[PDB]
Amino acid sequence: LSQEESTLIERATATINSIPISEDYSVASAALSSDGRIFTGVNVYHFTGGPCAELVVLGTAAAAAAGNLTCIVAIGNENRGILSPCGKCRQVLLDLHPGIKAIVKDSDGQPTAVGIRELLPSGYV
Amino acid sequence: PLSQEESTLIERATATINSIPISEDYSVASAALSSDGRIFTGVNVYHFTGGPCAELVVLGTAAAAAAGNLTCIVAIGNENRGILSPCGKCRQVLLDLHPGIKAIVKDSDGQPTAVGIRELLPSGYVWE
Amino acid sequence: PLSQEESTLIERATATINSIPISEDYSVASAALSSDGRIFTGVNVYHFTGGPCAELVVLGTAAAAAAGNLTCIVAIGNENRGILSPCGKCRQVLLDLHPGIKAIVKDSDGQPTAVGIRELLPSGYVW
Amino acid sequence: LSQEESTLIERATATINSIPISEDYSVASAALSSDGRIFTGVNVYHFTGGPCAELVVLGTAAAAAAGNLTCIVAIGNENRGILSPCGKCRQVLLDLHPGIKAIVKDSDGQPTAVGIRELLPSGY
Ligand SMILES: C[As](C)(=O)[O-]
Ligand SMILES: C[As](C)(=O)[O-]
Ligand SMILES: C[As](C)(=O)[O-]
Ligand SMILES: C[As](C)(=O)[O-]
Ligand SMILES: [Cl-]
Ligand SMILES: [Zn+2]
Ligand SMILES: [Zn+2]
Ligand SMILES: [Zn+2]
Ligand SMILES: [Zn+2]
Repeated sequence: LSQEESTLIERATATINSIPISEDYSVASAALSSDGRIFTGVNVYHFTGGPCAELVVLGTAAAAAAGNLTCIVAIGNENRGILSPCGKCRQVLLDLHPGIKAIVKDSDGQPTAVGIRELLPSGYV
Repeated sequence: PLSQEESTLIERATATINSIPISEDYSVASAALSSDGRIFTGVNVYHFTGGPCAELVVLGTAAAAAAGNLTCIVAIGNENRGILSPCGKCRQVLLDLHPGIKAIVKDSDGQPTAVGIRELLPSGYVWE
Repeated sequence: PLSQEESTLIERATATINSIPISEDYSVASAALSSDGRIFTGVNVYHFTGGPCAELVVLGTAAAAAAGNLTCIVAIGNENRGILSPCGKCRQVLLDLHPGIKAIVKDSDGQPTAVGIRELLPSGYVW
Repeated sequence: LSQEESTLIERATATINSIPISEDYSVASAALSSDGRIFTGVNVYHFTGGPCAELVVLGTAAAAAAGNLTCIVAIGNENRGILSPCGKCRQVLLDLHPGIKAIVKDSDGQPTAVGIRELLPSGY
């Protein structure tokens, strides 16, 4: 991982570890913008489709007029570490920030940043 | 009429949606008040898979800050649409996660008014 | 009191959920009535990404049958939970796609009653 | 594809072509259960997360106590043909029917059945 990738992991980790343990708010995300800012958020769990942390990040970035996001990561509570984006988040990320990379674990459990398109092969169009 | 703090929510959400490019994806801003005095903002993320409304982005932003219970929320539309009542999905999430919250809606006169979330979902479904 | 058709909806949704294995993923059934008199049923698909409630599965089932306008809907929970009021998300989709629809809910005395969808979303969201 | 798989495409195509053209009801899906039954459905578009056709199929199959679904396909209206499942559907399919395959188009535009895990690499 690059310096900025490690930094996103640290920011997301600090975010989730800094709030009370909760079944409603259990994952944090951090993303980097092309204009030199970092946005965080936590999920809102709900059966009607409450947003993942990544989507909260996207809305937070949009509220700040941070156009292009270039890298994103999700970190689970209780020291779970890096979580790969769920399929819903992958679709929203592909559609709204097609240039973005997401930090996921490789087969060795080692963090790596992968282009969003690679996380949705034979993508829906 | 509205309390001072309630008016501040309308101001803040109006500033937010007037501070971002006009967009079909990012078209509504929201602001909520915590019992701790802080205000949290958010903009929606439109998507057919169920991208969050602005209110849900606010909820996640407040949660990220370990906010004290939220007491009031408002949504403000782009293109100068003004106050928008929360959609049914947002109403359900607010009822379930912040049952004490009020939402700012327009009365009969088009005048801002704070209403308990329960009033916005009569015979409310209870997520157990 | 409910019409014959409305009672039939309750019976059909109840039969549907009672007929399947108890499950955390599939835990509510719904039945709706179309203006032409047909009945469509469905069960929910629970998922954190926003899997559909039974009502929405019923909407897609009716749509697959070119059912047109739906006039009444009800949801019934598993394990003899009985009538459940539609959640806020279902209310919004129902109002938007079938504005003429009523939902069966329990009134303040616990008695089934058919209510216009608009009444279930006061000061509703309009674009 | 196998003949059972080809039938899914036929059934989903018939379903979407049988209904009035609509912006709300625009995709049909068909799935095969382990015992050979076929279940169909159409989407319900809504900004709050109305279900894709696949999820309607999942609830339809569940209503019939179908158990495991082994194959699924989505067909777009207006002769759009096979549509790869979106990321949301991929996630639900993975979680509720991990043994399932989805029919997608290959490089030559020809139908191919792919395991759901391959459609969500490094899957959550
Ligand atoms: C890694 As996730 C559950 O926030 O899509
Ligand atoms: C007023 As709304 C579309 O953010 O629920
Ligand atoms: C009564 As319901 C959880 O199907 O909206
Ligand atoms: C191919 As789709 C829009 O039903 O996931
Ligand atoms: Cl959703
Ligand atoms: Zn996600
Ligand atoms: Zn909403
Ligand atoms: Zn519902
Ligand atoms: Zn889909």
